[PDB]
Amino acid sequence: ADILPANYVVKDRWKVLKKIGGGGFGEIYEAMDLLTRENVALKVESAQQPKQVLKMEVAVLKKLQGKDHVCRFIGCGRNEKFNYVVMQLQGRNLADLRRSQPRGTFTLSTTLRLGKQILESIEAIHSVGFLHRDIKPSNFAMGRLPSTYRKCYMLDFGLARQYTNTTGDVRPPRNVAGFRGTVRYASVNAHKNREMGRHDDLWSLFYMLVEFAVGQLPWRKIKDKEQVGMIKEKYEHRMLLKHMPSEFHLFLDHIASLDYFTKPDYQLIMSVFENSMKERGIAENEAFDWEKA
Ligand SMILES: CC(C)(O)C#Cc1ccc2[nH]c3c(c2c1)-c1nc(N)ncc1CCC3
Repeated sequence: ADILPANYVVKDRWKVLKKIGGGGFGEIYEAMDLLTRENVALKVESAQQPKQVLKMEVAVLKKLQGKDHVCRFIGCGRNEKFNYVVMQLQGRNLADLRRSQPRGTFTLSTTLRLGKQILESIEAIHSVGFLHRDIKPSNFAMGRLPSTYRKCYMLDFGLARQYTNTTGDVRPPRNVAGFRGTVRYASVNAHKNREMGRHDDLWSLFYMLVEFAVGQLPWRKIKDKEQVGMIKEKYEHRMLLKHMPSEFHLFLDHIASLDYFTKPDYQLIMSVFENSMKERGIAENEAFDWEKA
């Protein structure tokens, strides 16, 4: 029931090696580029699929070309059986890398430097008029080249939504919007089925970095969406920072001040990470936790 069988060739050029990801809305393959001779990521959507989402993912990926933390766009197309996009192949995701660490915790020096890169990628997608709406560790992957192995890449625009109109204006929010993303790193706004904003992507970043540094979130054992929302709604969030750098209280306070309409202060949040590093003498050139160094 896979859309492409192994050794299937797309457009006489990309040869399927194996499936590397799957879900309701399509599949991702590692393929060999019979022209450039590197391997690539080949993401496919069944032609017959009711909700056609790939066309928007490709539009977002093309808008982001030239930005750091973005896969290179190789090709796309359309035929009677499937839509596809070919993109740069990336490596290990941050969820797998976090689980591989002894206590499921990154050093502050890894956490803060990933934070800078993820924040850059969030501002980037926001700058072309889209919300990601499923910011989570498994959607960020480290590079797999000498030129990219300390670079973090933003994946999966499958749940993204344009928050501007044709003419650059902020769109009206729907009075109710069904939150369809991952429970653990969802904002209290998303839990309430409110229209998501730029601030909700930065809430997801906040929860990710607490989990990175501390090794857990208070609700991690609870999978039910409506229970997790009720736990978050009451949780004293300044408790989450007990063992985090104090400069995180600026980040929390800022994103708590934001609504759907307000452009976030990305530079305020960047300065939290940069001041946290400077305080501790963390350098940018440091080993990540998962490297031999
Ligand atoms: C078109 C766009 C940007 O929206 C997308 C997307 C995308 C969704 C789901 C995915 N699952 C995986 C990947 C992936 C990508 C993946 N992608 C890449 N390029 N390298 C490596 C991997 C790791 C293997 C698993």
